[PDB]
Amino acid sequence: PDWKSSLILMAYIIIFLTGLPANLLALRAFVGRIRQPQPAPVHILLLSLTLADLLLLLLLPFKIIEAASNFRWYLPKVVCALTSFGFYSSIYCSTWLLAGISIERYLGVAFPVQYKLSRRPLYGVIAALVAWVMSFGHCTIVIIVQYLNTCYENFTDNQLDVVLPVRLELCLVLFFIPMAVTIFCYWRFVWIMLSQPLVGAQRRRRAVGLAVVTLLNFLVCFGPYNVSHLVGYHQRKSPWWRSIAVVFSSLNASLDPLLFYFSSSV
Amino acid sequence: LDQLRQEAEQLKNQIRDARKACADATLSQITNNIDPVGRIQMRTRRTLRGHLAKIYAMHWGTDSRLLVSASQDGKLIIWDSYTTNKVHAIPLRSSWVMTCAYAPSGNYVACGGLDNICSIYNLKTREGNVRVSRELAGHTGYLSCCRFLDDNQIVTSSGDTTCALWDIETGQQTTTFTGHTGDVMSLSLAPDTRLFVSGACDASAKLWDVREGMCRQTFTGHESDINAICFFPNGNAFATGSDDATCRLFDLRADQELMTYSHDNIICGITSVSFSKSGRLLLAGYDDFNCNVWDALKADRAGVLAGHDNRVSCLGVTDDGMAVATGSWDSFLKIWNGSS
Amino acid sequence: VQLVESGGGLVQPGGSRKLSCSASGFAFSSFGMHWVRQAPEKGLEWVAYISSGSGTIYYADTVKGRFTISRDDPKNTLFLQMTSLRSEDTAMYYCVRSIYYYGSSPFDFWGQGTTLTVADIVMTQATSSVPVTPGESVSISCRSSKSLLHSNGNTYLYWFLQRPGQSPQLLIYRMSNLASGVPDRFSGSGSGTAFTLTISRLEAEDVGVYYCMQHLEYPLTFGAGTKLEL
Amino acid sequence: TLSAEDKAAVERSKMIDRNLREDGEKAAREVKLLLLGAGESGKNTIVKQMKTGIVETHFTFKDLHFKMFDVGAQRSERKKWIHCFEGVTAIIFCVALSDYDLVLAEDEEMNRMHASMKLFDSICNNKWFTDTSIILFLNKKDLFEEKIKKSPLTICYPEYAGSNTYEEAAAYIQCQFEDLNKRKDTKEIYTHFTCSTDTKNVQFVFDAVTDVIIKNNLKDCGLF
Amino acid sequence: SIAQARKLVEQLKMEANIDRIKVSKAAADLMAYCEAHAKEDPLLTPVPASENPFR
Ligand SMILES: Cc1noc(C)c1-c1ccc(C(=O)N2[C@@H](c3ccccc3Cl)SC[C@H]2C(=O)O)cc1
Ligand SMILES: Cc1nc(NC(=N)N)sc1-c1cccc(NC(=O)c2ccc(F)cc2)c1
Repeated sequence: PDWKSSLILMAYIIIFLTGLPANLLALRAFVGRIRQPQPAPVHILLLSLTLADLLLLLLLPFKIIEAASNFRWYLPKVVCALTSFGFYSSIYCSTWLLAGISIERYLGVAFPVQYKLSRRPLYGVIAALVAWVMSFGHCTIVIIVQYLNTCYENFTDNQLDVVLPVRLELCLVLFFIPMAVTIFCYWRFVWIMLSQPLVGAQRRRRAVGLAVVTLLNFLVCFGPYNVSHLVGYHQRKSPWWRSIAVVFSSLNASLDPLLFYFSSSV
Repeated sequence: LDQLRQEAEQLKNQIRDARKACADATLSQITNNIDPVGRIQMRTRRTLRGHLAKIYAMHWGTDSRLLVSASQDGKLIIWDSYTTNKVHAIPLRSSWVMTCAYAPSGNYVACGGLDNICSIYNLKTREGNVRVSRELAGHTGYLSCCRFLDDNQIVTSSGDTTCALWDIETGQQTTTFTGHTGDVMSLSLAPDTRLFVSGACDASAKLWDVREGMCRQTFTGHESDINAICFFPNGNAFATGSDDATCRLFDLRADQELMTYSHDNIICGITSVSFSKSGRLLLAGYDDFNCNVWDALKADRAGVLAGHDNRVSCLGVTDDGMAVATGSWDSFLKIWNGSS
Repeated sequence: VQLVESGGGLVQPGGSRKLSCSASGFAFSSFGMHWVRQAPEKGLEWVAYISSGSGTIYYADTVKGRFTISRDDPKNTLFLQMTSLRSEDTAMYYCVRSIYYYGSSPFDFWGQGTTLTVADIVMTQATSSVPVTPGESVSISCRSSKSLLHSNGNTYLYWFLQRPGQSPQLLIYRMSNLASGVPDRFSGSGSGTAFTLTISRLEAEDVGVYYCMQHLEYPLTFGAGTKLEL
Repeated sequence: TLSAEDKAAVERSKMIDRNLREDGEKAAREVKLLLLGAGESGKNTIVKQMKTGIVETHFTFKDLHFKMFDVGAQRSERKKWIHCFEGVTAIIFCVALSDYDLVLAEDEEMNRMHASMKLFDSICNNKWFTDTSIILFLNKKDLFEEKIKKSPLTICYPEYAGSNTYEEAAAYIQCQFEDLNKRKDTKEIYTHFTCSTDTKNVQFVFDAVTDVIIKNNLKDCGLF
Repeated sequence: SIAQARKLVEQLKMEANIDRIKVSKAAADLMAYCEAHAKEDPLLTPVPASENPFR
């Protein structure tokens, strides 16, 4: 409960309070749009993203009370490995769903005929399932191999020799690929919309700026946490700023409905 | 020609005085001490879902359990309102369908629209698949409302400024009704199936005679196109909805207006009108996504039935009055029913 | 409508055989199919069933795990693979069409018939042979183990008439409604357990054996079979 | 809770529902265009290039299926049935340049070109076609070459101030149709000049259709 | 067209000969019909949930 920890509690409280009701409204609207005839794959991807954000929000109180206990010596024992697993799986699932939404946005403006022809919700379900697998199954096999041998904060030098390769893999093959495809697709989309001589600056800007803000939010939320993995591997120690890193990573769970649902109505 | 014009104008003034003389007191004045229904609240008991485009027509079967809905998707689904089961899914020849009907015997369903052809479908067949029994051609305008009399007689009102009576066996118009000057948008068949009215775009509703073949009475009072019409359950009155955002109840014997169901907060036009079993609740489908229930004897709104996203294009109360479906442009039907 | 089957014949025990049912004159892909066999000088009993867009392959207990029924919608042909043909299996097999929706007429048409010469609801009829004469009314009564009146209000009874050298013909379905083309003289009735069928003006074409179906539970057990004698 | 027959009835509904979905994901693949021409101006030259009421002309271009509904056959009121077309990808309007001096046969008072302008006036700013694009087509330009030589453009518009050359006379007609477009924020009306032999009319429609597909695709994603 | 006007004229007088009843008598019949059939209307007077087919 000292300075930085108090700031962490304040930030967690404000993000939870600001992101919950917006998440319920966005989830209800996305479910309703799914129920409407002829849904699009991007609608299912948005629904999956808001579901992952909601599940992350439901796991926030555990993090806030853990931080209230000086971010250590968590009172429960068998719930750390579940809450942290769910939190990190939700973070990575949100990253992959953001990458999928970026791919859909790039397809909708660079391959319009093909996107219209293949606008079938089955592909959206398949993409959402692929993202969900690539996050949750990775976290599950990691926790399983952990069980084949507070709340994942302090380790020993023996444990680091296993933790660091896992973090390196999670940053290199589980985050860099979604980050790379998101950056490439959004860059191509922005260039295409800036080279489209149909809609003037009165409405194309509203899409170019939205894409730029989405890419910036992605690189600001999911960036520091993941580069913390490389930093920890380089210095062979657990980074001390992992708490603020995961705070920034979870900030996207509340900022997502602002950029995906509350932009049309506002 | 002026001689005829003056005879006309003189005759038109003569009937106006006759209507004025018979109007001893307005319908609202006499029905003032009766107890109002209060507040009619209805809930969506079922949501028949599966359409993929707007809906312009629906008709309950005589059993009050099967309803047929027509949509721009090109499909004419016969629902099962009790269990939300799609009994049949008939693919229409032309996706532009603006009317549908269920035969009183339950064997046939008819569809029509911008193709100017009324298609009769045989539901009960040995082959087990619905077939087009006969395509009725002879209209040179979009067909807006078709209603069955028997298994071999159907009345169609189209954009030909005329309504026609067909013999399904022969396929020809035995009786053609003429006299309207504007597009005819809807018709209603009397319970006795001896008379039928039609709502035209010239703000005039004419009561026809199917057996004779000529208009019996002409009703005026609206200020825009009459988009819907329906008979009173006793067959001695009918209600007209128009783009003027006013529902008006006429009387056949009085041959004049009785009441108008208007509200200053309503500007959108009515798309469908259907009475209740007792003839007290006047269900009306407005274009502001509502289904305001009007007390036919008090002209006071008693419900909103607001559950639709797009316009409530078509609606219909069952023959037992146990439910009121509301087809809408959002491809969803909703079987409303007031709980106890 | 015409259901013609083939593949019957003498078979040694333990062998294999395939029965093909050719459907012509109606929408085969929209009709569920049943298999019904009849032992010589005996009644009928349900064999198998396949649904339109096969997702329900309910079999009979006496043949479950031994018989397989498959449909081929594109070619309009129904199959029945015969495996380990036991001594009891010798019978004449009927192809049955059925459609299921509100107000439908399941078990409407029956195939010509192919002969083979190698907990459940009980339905019993008190009489087996009723000596009758034309011009008089005779009532055919069946029995059921439990009430067939489902909460939907439907009582799942199907009547059939098998004239000599002919396939069974539907007369009354759901114990209340006639079938297509059946004379109006037939009139079924009865409660969930009280159970009967009445014929008004008997003629020379009304003779045969009357069978009663229960359809609430899919085992689909027939009745004893009341034979009318001229 | 479900009987043996009731269970099979649901299976019928599920099988029926799949066919609607299969036919609902196929209808959206097609592109619907409303050929809303003027009074016997065009609607005959263009339809030849791209292959008693509504008549539908179906043609395919670049793996895209277009459905074209020539609704001009009906003589009824346009307003009462034009809400059926709310949702078309584009409106293929057709105006004939050869009618700049001809007068309506049924009226003999109103210029045929002015009749086209009157119909375009209500259609462009119709309450149903605020988002749907309009592919304006100006055909019969071959005869417009000779006709403008005999009579200047002042026959239809006396306010015109220019010579009889085709380059500026045709541009004024285009600029006239740009005027009546009031919704200049969510609809840009495309213009094109076609003779009776050019095969690029299909390409121009596809190019304008694609720009509507992109806008529709962006709406689904969340942008725009 | 002149004869067409004569037809409109002909249609006008035949509607004038129609015997029109008083509105007060016509108004009472509509009100009486609702009063006699009020108990049989499931929308005016909701039916109990046991007898309601939609639940
Ligand atoms: C293997 C193994 N054996 O002993 C130990 C200790 C490990 C071990 C544990 C955790 C990690 C590790 O960094 N993770 C995993 C994790 C963290 C928290 C809760 C559940 C899980 Cl699955 S997934 C997300 C990532 C993260 O922290 O964000 C790496 C290695
Ligand atoms: C074939 C297909 N058609 C779609 N829709 C559309 N064309 N309208 S989606 C889609 C699809 C199906 C399965 C997997 C993936 N690939 C990913 O989900 C993904 C996400 C993030 C990442 F970093 C890498 C890959 C995409």
